[PDB]
Amino acid sequence: KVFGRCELAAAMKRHGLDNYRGYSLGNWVCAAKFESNFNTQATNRNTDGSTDYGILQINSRWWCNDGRTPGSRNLCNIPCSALLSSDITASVNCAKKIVSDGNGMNAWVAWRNRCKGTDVQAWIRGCRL
Ligand SMILES: [Cl-]
Ligand code: NA
Repeated sequence: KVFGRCELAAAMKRHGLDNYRGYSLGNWVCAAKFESNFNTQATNRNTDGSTDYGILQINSRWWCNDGRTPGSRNLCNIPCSALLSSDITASVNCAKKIVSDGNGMNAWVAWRNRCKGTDVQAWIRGCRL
C-alpha cells in the first residue's frame, strides 16, 4: 500500500507514535517519506548482505529474520515479510524497540540527514488528527 501523508499521520497516531520517546508525530512522517516514499512494500539490499524492509526500512542484520542474512539477530522476533503489510502494526512495534535502543531516531540515516533540525511540524500541517 502507498499511504497518503495525512492518512499515514493518522495511522501512526492511532498506533501511539505521537511523542513516543519525545519524538513528535512529524518526525515519524518525515522519516517514512524519505525512507520508503510512503510505500509499505519497499525493499532495498545493502552492501553487507542485509536487506531493509517496509515503510521505515528496518534492517535484517539486527531486527527481523529473512532467512538469508547469516549471523544476524531477530530482536523484534518477526519475519521481515511482516514489515511489508498494509497494516503497519508490526513496523510500529519494532520501531518502538529501535528508538529505545539508545541513539534515538539517529538509527534512521534518512531522518538524521533530511529531517533532524528542520521544521517537521510541516509534515502534519492541514491534517485532521
Ligand atoms: Cl532521544
Ligand atoms: Na536477522
